[PDB]
Amino acid sequence: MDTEALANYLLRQLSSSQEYNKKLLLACGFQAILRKILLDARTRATAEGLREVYPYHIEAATQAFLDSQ
Amino acid sequence: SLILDDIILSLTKTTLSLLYEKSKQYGLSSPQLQALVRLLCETSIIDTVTKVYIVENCFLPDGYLTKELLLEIINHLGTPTVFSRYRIQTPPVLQSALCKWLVHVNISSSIWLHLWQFSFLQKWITPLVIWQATTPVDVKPWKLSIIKRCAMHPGYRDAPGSATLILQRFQCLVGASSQITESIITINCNRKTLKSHRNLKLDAHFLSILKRILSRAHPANFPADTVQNTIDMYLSEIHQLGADSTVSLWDVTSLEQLAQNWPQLHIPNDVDYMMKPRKVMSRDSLKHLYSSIILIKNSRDESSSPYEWCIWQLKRCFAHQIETPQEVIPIIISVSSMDNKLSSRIIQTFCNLKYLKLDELTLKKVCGGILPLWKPELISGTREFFVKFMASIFMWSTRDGHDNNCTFSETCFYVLQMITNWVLDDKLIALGLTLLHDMQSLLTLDKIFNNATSNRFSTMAFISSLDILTQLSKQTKSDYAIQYLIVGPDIMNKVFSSDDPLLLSAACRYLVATKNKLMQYPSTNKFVRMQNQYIMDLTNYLYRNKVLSSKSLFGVSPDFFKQILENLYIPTADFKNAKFFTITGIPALSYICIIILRRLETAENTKIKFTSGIINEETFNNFFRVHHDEIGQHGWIKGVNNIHDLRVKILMHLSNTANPYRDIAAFLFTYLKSLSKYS
Amino acid sequence: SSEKQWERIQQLEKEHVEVYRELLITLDRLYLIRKHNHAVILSHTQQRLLEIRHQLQINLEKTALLIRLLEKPDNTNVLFTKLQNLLEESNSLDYELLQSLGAQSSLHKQLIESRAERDELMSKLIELSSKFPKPTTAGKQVEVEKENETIQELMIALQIHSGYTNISYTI
Amino acid sequence: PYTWKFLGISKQLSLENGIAKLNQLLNLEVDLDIQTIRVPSDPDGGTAADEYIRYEMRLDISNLDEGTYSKFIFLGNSKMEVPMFLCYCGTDNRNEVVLQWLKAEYGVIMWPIKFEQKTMIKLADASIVHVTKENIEQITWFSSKLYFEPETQDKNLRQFSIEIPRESCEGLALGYGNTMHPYNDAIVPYIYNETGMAVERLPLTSVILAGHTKIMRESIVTSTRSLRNRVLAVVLQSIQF
Amino acid sequence: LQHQMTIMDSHIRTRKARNKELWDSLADFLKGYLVPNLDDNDESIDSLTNEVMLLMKRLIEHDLNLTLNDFSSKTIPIYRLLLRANIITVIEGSTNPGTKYIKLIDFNETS
DNA sequence: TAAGTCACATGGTGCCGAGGCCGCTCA
DNA sequence: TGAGCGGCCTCGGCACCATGTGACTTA
Repeated sequence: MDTEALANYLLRQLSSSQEYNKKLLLACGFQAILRKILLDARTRATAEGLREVYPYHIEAATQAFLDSQ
Repeated sequence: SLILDDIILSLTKTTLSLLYEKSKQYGLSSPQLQALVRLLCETSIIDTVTKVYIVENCFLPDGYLTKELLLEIINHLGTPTVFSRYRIQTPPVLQSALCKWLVHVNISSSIWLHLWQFSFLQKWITPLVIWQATTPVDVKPWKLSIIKRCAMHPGYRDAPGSATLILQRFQCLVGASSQITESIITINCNRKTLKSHRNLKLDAHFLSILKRILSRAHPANFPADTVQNTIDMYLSEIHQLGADSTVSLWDVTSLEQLAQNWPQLHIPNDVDYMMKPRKVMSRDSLKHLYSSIILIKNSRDESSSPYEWCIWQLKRCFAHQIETPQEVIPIIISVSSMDNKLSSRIIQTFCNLKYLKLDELTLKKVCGGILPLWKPELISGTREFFVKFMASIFMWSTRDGHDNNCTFSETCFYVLQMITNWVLDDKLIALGLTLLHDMQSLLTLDKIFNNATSNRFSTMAFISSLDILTQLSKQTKSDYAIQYLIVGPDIMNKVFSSDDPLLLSAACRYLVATKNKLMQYPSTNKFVRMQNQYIMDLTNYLYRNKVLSSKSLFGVSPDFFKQILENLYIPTADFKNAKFFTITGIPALSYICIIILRRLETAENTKIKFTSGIINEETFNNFFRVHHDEIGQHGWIKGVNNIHDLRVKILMHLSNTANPYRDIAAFLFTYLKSLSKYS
Repeated sequence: SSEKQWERIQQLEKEHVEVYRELLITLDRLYLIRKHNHAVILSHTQQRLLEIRHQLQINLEKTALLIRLLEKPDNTNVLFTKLQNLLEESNSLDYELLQSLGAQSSLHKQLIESRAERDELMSKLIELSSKFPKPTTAGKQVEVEKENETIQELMIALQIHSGYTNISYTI
Repeated sequence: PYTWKFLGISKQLSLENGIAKLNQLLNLEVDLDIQTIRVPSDPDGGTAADEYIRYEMRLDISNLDEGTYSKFIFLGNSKMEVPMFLCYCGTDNRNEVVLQWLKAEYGVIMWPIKFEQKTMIKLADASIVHVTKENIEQITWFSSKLYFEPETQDKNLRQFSIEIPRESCEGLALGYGNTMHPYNDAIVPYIYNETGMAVERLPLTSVILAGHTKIMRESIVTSTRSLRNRVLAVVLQSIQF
Repeated sequence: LQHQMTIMDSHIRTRKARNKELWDSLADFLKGYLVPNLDDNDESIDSLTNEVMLLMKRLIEHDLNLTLNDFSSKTIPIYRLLLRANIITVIEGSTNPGTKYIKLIDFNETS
């Protein structure tokens, strides 16, 4: 499932070429949010020592992220 | 054809159909393919479904694909970027279909690898970069870094499985470029997507269309079978991916290379690779000639590397060390069938009882691959060694109690072929003929070759020996001794008593040949009367029916032969002493004459069929008695009135060019004054 | 169950012919010893004639009750049909034996001539290989070759990724 | 978990000379070690011509795992039909470069080694006898597990294992008597007497010694960092002609 | 071999030639296609091309002082083209954060 | 400092339901 | 040519023993 499929998801959520580029940049930003959140989740899991992450880890990470945003 | 590029220049509906049918009949040339793809890519007035129909149905090459066609195609596979906006974007489905058509048919490897970063091309670029990587030096850590970076990159679909396939091919290819299996571990571990990627379909209807077009194309340039084999091996390379002043011999790629640097050629000590086994010239392109090149560069002696390799890989086969003792056995056979020193060394070190005990199948194969070509270096001592070897293998076969074991007979056939090779040369012919006599003595012993426990292997070896004797007797220019064509009476009467029709035919052939040789010899010698005894006994047993009146038959007086007939009950005692001592009374030739009689009845469309299942005088008389008025006018074989005429008419049909029993008919037509006119 | 009957009669007839052959051999050597005292060292030329009289007695008996069963075709006994099956499988493969033997003999002649040609070629090439003469900084060379490789690969990357419309093999 | 791949060598190659060429080719110094071991020290296993030559080639860079610790072990005896075999652990890509250099320098013929059933039993016998610094041999008992994968029609019996605990194995050995080959003399005859299975005839894929090693038909993987002398010797008699 | 015996009875130059050919082919490519398609520096292609050859020469020689500072605004599309090739390492300097040290990946290693 | 006991955290073999593609397969 | 059942088989979740190492104690 490519990034263009996520752009299709976003356009069907909101419903030419320049708006396609805008939505593609939006999909890239969404992937950046997910990657940063998962990186914070691993950082906190390694801080606690657990090999995997858990829902409370990533909930705390995303609350700390949205606190700054 | 000119219609194809005429339509191409016209395009610069009817034209499309004409191009399709002329491609399906002739196929385009490489400049024609260049012009067609150049016209198709640059314009966009042509429909895209017709574009993919063209690239899947019209592009049909005739010969080599030139480099200029690939360069022109590569110009069209690019994309508009910030440094190139004037050129229009080629449709991605057209690019993917063109790459798929490329699948259907050091710089260029990097060209195709840098085009692999395109997302839509990845489903067909991967076989090209697999097939380009043929040498370990082709791969490099920068290629691995780019492949891993694009593989683990998001936004792609086919990149994980296909790039895992690329990395698997690289791991199977180089065995270097420090370990990359953990990089494979970092990429997907599903074994499903690359499982579907490792087998690829090429639209076998289009493959058959190109097959027939290319078969219509150039003689001795892409024949159909080699094209199918090349396509099959290119697909199997994808399929089995689951598991400076002097020049080295590896880097030599063409026959032109060996000339100017033969005194500057360095042969390596990498014997296992160059002896264990493509349109590109590489190290494996000239792998066939490496074994001979070593023995030319280093003068022939029993210390060279191919000799040691053949000896070691044959000892591994004998000791059951190799898993598959059928991949290197043809290699050893091909190397050592020639090169007399190696074959003689193998014969001296392996043709004995000890290695026969270890594995008789591999010994049988190496006897088939070495013995028929061997010519000895030392004449003395070869005969005694071969008698010892044949005696050892004969005891080994006969102690088992199983008469199905045919290794002794098969190796005997091989050494008779060696004797054929020996007697083809005028020198050392006495050794070969004496060895032939020893083999005839071993073949006729009643341990394998009996009248109850049959062995057609021994009969085949015997008739092979008789064929070689007949072919030897026709050579006038060789002054061999007269005593080496007889085999003694004890073999000849025994094989006359044997009930094998092919063997009796071979014996008659041997008699015909040895009499035609013996006619210029004096009429009264030690062996002329021996041949006379042979022919009189065989004619009396075959046609005369006068066995009881003779002095002896096959060295046995007819009183015992009559006493066997006594106490031997026959249902009808009309003609008992002459019923079954003839051509129709021989055990090997009884039903054969009935088959011949039935075929003669069928050929003449006779309404009367010989109902009795035996041809004898009593049955013949009863058959004429039951249908006398029908026989008298018409409805049976013409020109026959008695049993002797029936036998002559049978002998006519055995002399035709349809049976392997020519020689018995010629024997009866030769040494019988009554039958001398039927020759 | 008929296949069991045919298999059974097959090993019975195998043991039958084996025991009859060895019985005939033992009977004849018993006659030889009983006429003599201990003469058992008979030569090969006499043992062979013993084998010959054994062979002619065997095939004479085979023909003798071949006369008994094939003279009048009853076409009802299954032994009769067994005889035609045995005969039609015996005489079927006779021509293919000699055909394969002749073809493989022609193959052997091809082996002989190919070996002679290769012996001549090896002799000539050993004679020529003894007439050739014997076989006889780089710090910046490897560096400039590495520079050449890097420059040409960068040239390939710049030609492809920029959309330049003339890709060619530039040395 | 260090898998040892075994390859035989057609010639007795001497490694104390020419290894500087390998050092120059690999741009790193290797730690070649020379030893002269005498493995069948028992009187019933032979008392003459028992000496072997043991080479321990080691691509030494760092010591964290087998990615930088792909060892090479060579064993040799000049009084044999086949004079040398090698076994190497790890998964580094430099190992096949070492094998290619060994071929192209010494002109040797190298083939992979496959173990038979009796060879695997003898290897399990060899891998418990441990040599001590006091020059004594100690049998360390391990709970073995013979593991079979038979091929039957319709895949009726895919696999079956025979687990033998440690104390039962030493009880069988003491029941047989004072012997130095416990598996071939006590364990396997007991299995044959009890269950009717001749494990030297059945398809035996691995015998697993719990915590020490688990040898297979084509590889030997050991928890211990090295391979003892008895296993190397039994492999050397395994490939003889 | 008979022919070679009859003939015989009676290198660095192409390496440097190919090096100079690659140099002049790169020069012609950059002075005719890439910079004119960039159409920057008020159509004064050679003035920008001198800096482009300086950066390429530093990249080929593997200069350790290469970074994002010496790349001008006109060379930003050229650097983006180089980055799209995936043939360069983009690593931020530990001593100077924010300065991305840039060098090509090794095209000659046989590890 | 060599050896031992300990819980601990990761490695690993075996097992099975879900589901997918394959593998002919037959009308 | 086209739908179609069945062995395969791998994903992966679970279950359990197996295992190597640091912390701590004993001598």
